[PDB]
Amino acid sequence: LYFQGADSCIQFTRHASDVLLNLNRLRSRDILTDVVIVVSREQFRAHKTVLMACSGLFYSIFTDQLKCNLSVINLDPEINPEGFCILLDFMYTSRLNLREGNIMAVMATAMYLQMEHVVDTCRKFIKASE
Amino acid sequence: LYFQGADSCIQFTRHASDVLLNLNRLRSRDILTDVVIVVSREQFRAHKTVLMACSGLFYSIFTDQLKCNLSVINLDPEINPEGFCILLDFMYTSRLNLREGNIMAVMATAMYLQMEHVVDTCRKFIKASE
Ligand SMILES: Cn1c(=O)c2c(c3cc(Nc4ccnc(Cl)c4C#N)ccc31)N[C@@H](C1CC1)C(F)(F)CO2
Ligand SMILES: Cn1c(=O)c2c(c3cc(Nc4ccnc(Cl)c4C#N)ccc31)N[C@@H](C1CC1)C(F)(F)CO2
Ligand SMILES: [Cl-]
Ligand SMILES: [Cl-]
Repeated sequence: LYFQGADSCIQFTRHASDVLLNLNRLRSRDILTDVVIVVSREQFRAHKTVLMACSGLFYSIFTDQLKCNLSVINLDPEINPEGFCILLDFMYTSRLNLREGNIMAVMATAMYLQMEHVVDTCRKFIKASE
Repeated sequence: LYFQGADSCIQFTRHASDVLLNLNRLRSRDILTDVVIVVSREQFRAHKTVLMACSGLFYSIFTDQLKCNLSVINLDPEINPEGFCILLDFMYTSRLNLREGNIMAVMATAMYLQMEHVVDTCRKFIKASE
Protein backbone atom coordinates (compact mmCIF):
# COMPACT_ATOMS: atom_id res chain seq x y z
CA LEU A 1 0.00 0.00 0.00
CA TYR A 2 2.64 2.56 1.10
CA PHE A 3 6.34 2.81 1.87
CA GLN A 4 9.02 5.15 3.24
CA GLY A 5 10.40 7.03 0.24
CA ALA A 6 14.07 8.00 -0.20
CA ASP A 7 13.01 11.59 0.84
CA SER A 8 11.71 10.21 4.22
CA CYS A 9 8.12 10.84 3.00
CA ILE A 10 5.22 8.28 2.77
CA GLN A 11 4.69 7.13 -0.85
CA PHE A 12 1.74 5.15 -2.23
CA THR A 13 2.90 2.34 -4.54
CA ARG A 14 -0.15 2.08 -6.81
CA HIS A 15 -1.17 5.77 -6.83
CA ALA A 16 0.18 6.75 -10.28
CA SER A 17 -1.20 3.62 -12.01
CA ASP A 18 -4.59 4.03 -10.26
CA VAL A 19 -4.75 7.71 -11.39
CA LEU A 20 -3.99 6.63 -14.99
CA LEU A 21 -6.66 3.90 -14.74
CA ASN A 22 -9.21 6.58 -13.71
CA LEU A 23 -8.08 8.93 -16.52
CA ASN A 24 -8.67 6.05 -19.01
CA ARG A 25 -12.15 5.41 -17.44
CA LEU A 26 -12.98 9.14 -17.97
CA ARG A 27 -11.78 8.79 -21.59
CA SER A 28 -13.97 5.63 -22.14
CA ARG A 29 -17.03 7.51 -20.83
CA ASP A 30 -16.16 10.76 -22.73
CA ILE A 31 -15.99 12.71 -19.46
CA LEU A 32 -14.10 16.03 -19.49
CA THR A 33 -12.49 15.19 -22.88
CA ASP A 34 -11.50 18.51 -24.43
CA VAL A 35 -10.07 17.70 -27.87
CA VAL A 36 -10.73 15.47 -30.85
CA ILE A 37 -7.68 14.19 -32.77
CA VAL A 38 -8.53 13.60 -36.43
CA VAL A 39 -6.49 10.93 -38.26
CA SER A 40 -7.68 10.59 -41.86
CA ARG A 41 -11.35 9.35 -41.60
CA GLU A 42 -11.11 8.59 -37.85
CA GLN A 43 -11.69 10.69 -34.75
CA PHE A 44 -10.29 10.08 -31.27
CA ARG A 45 -11.52 12.04 -28.22
CA ALA A 46 -9.00 12.71 -25.46
CA HIS A 47 -7.71 14.95 -22.68
CA LYS A 48 -5.10 17.50 -23.72
CA THR A 49 -3.16 17.16 -20.48
CA VAL A 50 -2.67 13.41 -20.99
CA LEU A 51 -1.63 13.95 -24.67
CA MET A 52 0.92 16.66 -23.64
CA ALA A 53 2.22 14.44 -20.80
CA CYS A 54 2.86 11.63 -23.38
CA SER A 55 4.05 13.32 -26.58
CA GLY A 56 6.59 15.96 -27.56
CA LEU A 57 4.37 16.93 -30.51
CA PHE A 58 1.22 17.41 -28.36
CA TYR A 59 3.28 19.21 -25.67
CA SER A 60 4.45 21.72 -28.33
CA ILE A 61 0.95 22.10 -29.83
CA PHE A 62 -0.95 22.67 -26.56
CA THR A 63 1.70 25.07 -25.10
CA ASP A 64 1.38 27.27 -28.25
CA GLN A 65 -0.63 30.37 -27.35
CA LEU A 66 -2.78 30.05 -30.49
CA LYS A 67 -3.25 26.23 -30.69
CA CYS A 68 -3.82 25.57 -26.96
CA ASN A 69 -7.48 26.60 -27.44
CA LEU A 70 -8.29 24.48 -30.52
CA SER A 71 -10.91 21.76 -29.87
CA VAL A 72 -9.97 19.79 -33.06
CA ILE A 73 -6.41 18.83 -34.05
CA ASN A 74 -5.79 17.33 -37.50
CA LEU A 75 -2.81 15.01 -37.80
CA ASP A 76 -0.73 14.53 -40.98
CA PRO A 77 -2.93 12.52 -43.43
CA GLU A 78 -0.07 10.00 -43.84
CA ILE A 79 -0.56 8.85 -40.20
CA ASN A 80 -2.13 5.44 -39.86
CA PRO A 81 -5.28 5.51 -37.66
CA GLU A 82 -4.59 2.06 -36.14
CA GLY A 83 -1.03 3.13 -35.23
CA PHE A 84 -2.41 6.28 -33.58
CA CYS A 85 -5.10 4.22 -31.73
CA ILE A 86 -2.45 1.82 -30.37
CA LEU A 87 -0.36 4.77 -29.11
CA LEU A 88 -3.36 6.63 -27.58
CA ASP A 89 -4.22 3.41 -25.70
CA PHE A 90 -0.58 3.18 -24.54
CA MET A 91 -0.72 6.77 -23.24
CA TYR A 92 -3.70 5.92 -21.04
CA THR A 93 -2.63 2.41 -19.95
CA SER A 94 1.22 1.90 -20.13
CA ARG A 95 0.50 -1.11 -22.37
CA LEU A 96 1.76 -1.10 -25.96
CA ASN A 97 0.08 -3.65 -28.23
CA LEU A 98 2.95 -4.17 -30.74
CA ARG A 99 2.39 -6.85 -33.39
CA GLU A 100 4.30 -7.81 -36.59
CA GLY A 101 1.44 -6.33 -38.65
CA ASN A 102 1.36 -2.95 -36.88
CA ILE A 103 4.96 -2.28 -35.70
CA MET A 104 6.01 -0.17 -38.76
CA ALA A 105 2.91 2.05 -38.45
CA VAL A 106 3.30 2.31 -34.66
CA MET A 107 6.97 3.28 -35.03
CA ALA A 108 6.31 5.93 -37.74
CA THR A 109 3.44 7.36 -35.64
CA ALA A 110 5.61 7.45 -32.48
CA MET A 111 8.35 9.30 -34.44
CA TYR A 112 5.77 11.92 -35.61
CA LEU A 113 4.36 12.20 -32.07
CA GLN A 114 7.82 12.41 -30.49
CA MET A 115 7.54 9.40 -28.17
CA GLU A 116 11.23 8.39 -28.12
CA HIS A 117 11.30 5.32 -25.84
CA VAL A 118 8.41 3.83 -27.90
CA VAL A 119 10.44 4.48 -31.11
CA ASP A 120 13.56 2.85 -29.53
CA THR A 121 11.51 -0.17 -28.40
CA CYS A 122 10.06 -0.57 -31.94
CA ARG A 123 13.60 -0.42 -33.42
CA LYS A 124 14.80 -3.15 -31.00
CA PHE A 125 11.88 -5.48 -31.83
CA ILE A 126 12.44 -4.91 -35.59
CA LYS A 127 16.21 -5.61 -35.19
CA ALA A 128 15.39 -8.98 -33.53
CA SER A 129 13.27 -10.13 -36.52
CA GLU A 130 15.95 -9.40 -39.18
CA LEU B 1 12.16 0.01 -19.22
CA TYR B 2 9.50 -2.53 -20.33
CA PHE B 3 8.27 -6.03 -19.53
CA GLN B 4 5.89 -8.76 -20.72
CA GLY B 5 2.60 -8.13 -18.92
CA ALA B 6 0.29 -10.88 -17.63
CA ASP B 7 -1.93 -10.17 -20.73
CA SER B 8 1.07 -11.02 -23.05
CA CYS B 9 1.34 -7.29 -23.92
CA ILE B 10 4.44 -4.99 -23.57
CA GLN B 11 4.13 -2.74 -20.48
CA PHE B 12 6.30 0.26 -19.59
CA THR B 13 7.31 0.23 -15.91
CA ARG B 14 7.71 3.97 -15.31
CA HIS B 15 4.96 5.23 -17.68
CA ALA B 16 2.26 6.02 -15.08
CA SER B 17 4.68 7.78 -12.69
CA ASP B 18 6.27 9.74 -15.59
CA VAL B 19 2.78 10.86 -16.76
CA LEU B 20 1.96 12.01 -13.20
CA LEU B 21 5.31 13.85 -13.02
CA ASN B 22 4.40 15.72 -16.24
CA LEU B 23 0.88 16.51 -14.94
CA ASN B 24 2.51 18.03 -11.80
CA ARG B 25 4.93 20.06 -14.03
CA LEU B 26 1.89 21.42 -15.96
CA ARG B 27 0.28 22.30 -12.59
CA SER B 28 3.50 24.11 -11.39
CA ARG B 29 3.56 26.17 -14.60
CA ASP B 30 -0.26 26.79 -14.56
CA ILE B 31 -0.64 25.11 -17.96
CA LEU B 32 -4.13 23.89 -18.94
CA THR B 33 -5.37 24.25 -15.32
CA ASP B 34 -9.14 24.59 -15.53
CA VAL B 35 -10.37 25.13 -11.96
CA VAL B 36 -9.46 27.03 -8.82
CA ILE B 37 -10.26 25.36 -5.48
CA VAL B 38 -10.94 27.96 -2.79
CA VAL B 39 -10.17 26.94 0.82
CA SER B 40 -10.92 29.81 3.20
CA ARG B 41 -8.44 32.63 2.18
CA GLU B 42 -6.37 30.36 -0.11
CA GLN B 43 -6.68 29.42 -3.77
CA PHE B 44 -5.26 26.33 -5.47
CA ARG B 45 -5.22 25.94 -9.28
CA ALA B 46 -5.59 22.43 -10.67
CA HIS B 47 -6.81 20.10 -13.41
CA LYS B 48 -10.31 18.73 -12.93
CA THR B 49 -9.41 15.34 -14.38
CA VAL B 50 -6.65 14.81 -11.81
CA LEU B 51 -8.96 15.95 -8.94
CA MET B 52 -11.74 13.54 -10.11
CA ALA B 53 -9.19 10.71 -10.51
CA CYS B 54 -8.10 11.24 -6.84
CA SER B 55 -11.25 12.12 -4.89
CA GLY B 56 -14.78 10.78 -4.52
CA LEU B 57 -15.98 14.32 -3.74
CA PHE B 58 -14.39 15.87 -6.87
CA TYR B 59 -15.56 12.90 -9.00
CA SER B 60 -19.16 13.59 -7.88
CA ILE B 61 -18.83 17.36 -8.39
CA PHE B 62 -17.30 17.29 -11.89
CA THR B 63 -19.68 14.53 -13.17
CA ASP B 64 -22.69 16.71 -12.13
CA GLN B 65 -24.20 18.24 -15.27
CA LEU B 66 -24.43 21.68 -13.63
CA LYS B 67 -21.14 21.79 -11.64
CA CYS B 68 -18.86 20.22 -14.29
CA ASN B 69 -18.61 23.65 -15.96
CA LEU B 70 -17.78 25.75 -12.87
CA SER B 71 -14.29 27.32 -12.97
CA VAL B 72 -14.26 28.02 -9.17
CA ILE B 73 -15.14 25.46 -6.48
CA ASN B 74 -15.49 26.62 -2.87
CA LEU B 75 -14.74 24.03 -0.20
CA ASP B 76 -16.37 23.92 3.26
CA PRO B 77 -14.88 26.85 5.26
CA GLU B 78 -13.96 24.41 8.06
CA ILE B 79 -11.34 22.76 5.77
CA ASN B 80 -7.77 23.55 6.69
CA PRO B 81 -5.81 25.04 3.74
CA GLU B 82 -2.54 23.29 4.72
CA GLY B 83 -4.36 19.93 4.91
CA PHE B 84 -5.84 20.53 1.46
CA CYS B 85 -2.39 21.60 0.09
CA ILE B 86 -0.78 18.39 1.42
CA LEU B 87 -3.50 16.28 -0.23
CA LEU B 88 -3.37 18.18 -3.58
CA ASP B 89 0.42 17.57 -3.61
CA PHE B 90 -0.23 13.87 -2.87
CA MET B 91 -2.68 13.67 -5.81
CA TYR B 92 0.00 14.92 -8.21
CA THR B 93 3.01 13.08 -6.72
CA SER B 94 1.98 9.88 -4.76
CA ARG B 95 3.86 11.36 -1.78
CA LEU B 96 1.95 12.21 1.39
CA ASN B 97 3.77 14.56 3.76
CA LEU B 98 2.17 13.43 7.07
CA ARG B 99 3.55 15.03 10.24
CA GLU B 100 2.38 15.03 13.91
CA GLY B 101 1.32 18.68 13.50
CA ASN B 102 -0.77 18.16 10.34
CA ILE B 103 -2.15 14.57 10.57
CA MET B 104 -5.55 15.54 12.14
CA ALA B 105 -6.17 18.22 9.48
CA VAL B 106 -5.00 15.90 6.68
CA MET B 107 -7.28 13.10 7.93
CA ALA B 108 -10.37 15.38 8.27
CA THR B 109 -9.69 16.82 4.78
CA ALA B 110 -9.27 13.33 3.26
CA MET B 111 -12.60 12.26 4.85
CA TYR B 112 -14.35 15.33 3.28
CA LEU B 113 -12.65 14.66 -0.07
CA GLN B 114 -13.42 10.93 0.04
CA MET B 115 -9.86 9.62 -0.20
CA GLU B 116 -10.32 6.39 1.80
CA HIS B 117 -6.83 4.80 1.76
CA VAL B 118 -5.38 8.16 2.92
CA VAL B 119 -7.95 8.23 5.78
CA ASP B 120 -7.07 4.60 6.73
CA THR B 121 -3.33 5.41 6.67
CA CYS B 122 -3.91 8.46 8.92
CA ARG B 123 -5.91 6.29 11.38
CA LYS B 124 -3.07 3.71 11.51
CA PHE B 125 -0.39 6.37 12.19
CA ILE B 126 -2.59 7.95 14.91
CA LYS B 127 -3.20 4.50 16.51
CA ALA B 128 0.59 3.95 16.73
CA SER B 129 1.12 7.20 18.72
CA GLU B 130 -1.53 6.44 21.38
C1 LIG C 1 9.96 13.53 -26.18
N1 LIG C 1 8.93 12.95 -25.32
C2 LIG C 1 8.84 11.57 -25.28
O1 LIG C 1 9.62 10.90 -25.92
C3 LIG C 1 7.82 11.05 -24.42
C4 LIG C 1 7.00 11.82 -23.64
C5 LIG C 1 7.13 13.25 -23.72
C6 LIG C 1 6.35 14.11 -22.95
C7 LIG C 1 6.54 15.49 -23.02
N2 LIG C 1 5.82 16.34 -22.18
C8 LIG C 1 6.40 17.15 -21.23
C9 LIG C 1 7.78 17.26 -21.12
C10 LIG C 1 8.29 18.12 -20.17
N3 LIG C 1 7.54 18.86 -19.35
C11 LIG C 1 6.24 18.74 -19.46
CL1 LIG C 1 5.29 19.77 -18.45
C12 LIG C 1 5.59 17.90 -20.36
C13 LIG C 1 4.16 17.76 -20.38
N4 LIG C 1 3.03 17.67 -20.37
C14 LIG C 1 7.49 16.01 -23.88
C15 LIG C 1 8.27 15.17 -24.65
C16 LIG C 1 8.11 13.79 -24.57
N5 LIG C 1 6.20 11.33 -22.64
C17 LIG C 1 6.24 9.94 -22.20
C18 LIG C 1 5.40 9.81 -20.94
C19 LIG C 1 5.85 10.49 -19.69
C20 LIG C 1 5.92 9.01 -19.80
C21 LIG C 1 5.78 8.92 -23.30
F1 LIG C 1 6.19 7.68 -22.91
F2 LIG C 1 4.42 8.79 -23.40
C22 LIG C 1 6.35 9.22 -24.66
O2 LIG C 1 7.70 9.69 -24.48
C1 LIG D 1 -13.39 6.96 -2.90
N1 LIG D 1 -12.19 7.30 -3.65
C2 LIG D 1 -10.98 7.22 -2.98
O1 LIG D 1 -10.95 6.83 -1.83
C3 LIG D 1 -9.83 7.57 -3.76
C4 LIG D 1 -9.86 7.92 -5.07
C5 LIG D 1 -11.15 8.00 -5.73
C6 LIG D 1 -11.28 8.34 -7.07
C7 LIG D 1 -12.52 8.36 -7.68
N2 LIG D 1 -12.65 8.60 -9.05
C8 LIG D 1 -13.15 7.70 -9.95
C9 LIG D 1 -13.70 6.49 -9.53
C10 LIG D 1 -14.22 5.65 -10.48
N3 LIG D 1 -14.24 5.92 -11.79
C11 LIG D 1 -13.72 7.06 -12.17
CL1 LIG D 1 -13.83 7.43 -13.85
C12 LIG D 1 -13.14 8.00 -11.32
C13 LIG D 1 -12.51 9.19 -11.81
N4 LIG D 1 -12.02 10.13 -12.23
C14 LIG D 1 -13.66 8.08 -6.93
C15 LIG D 1 -13.54 7.74 -5.59
C16 LIG D 1 -12.30 7.69 -4.99
N5 LIG D 1 -8.76 8.01 -5.88
C17 LIG D 1 -7.43 7.60 -5.45
C18 LIG D 1 -6.51 7.62 -6.66
C19 LIG D 1 -6.74 6.65 -7.77
C20 LIG D 1 -5.56 6.49 -6.88
C21 LIG D 1 -6.85 8.46 -4.28
F1 LIG D 1 -5.79 7.78 -3.75
F2 LIG D 1 -6.29 9.64 -4.69
C22 LIG D 1 -7.86 8.74 -3.19
O2 LIG D 1 -8.66 7.55 -3.03
CL1 LIG E 1 5.97 2.19 6.20
CL1 LIG F 1 10.67 -8.08 -22.58
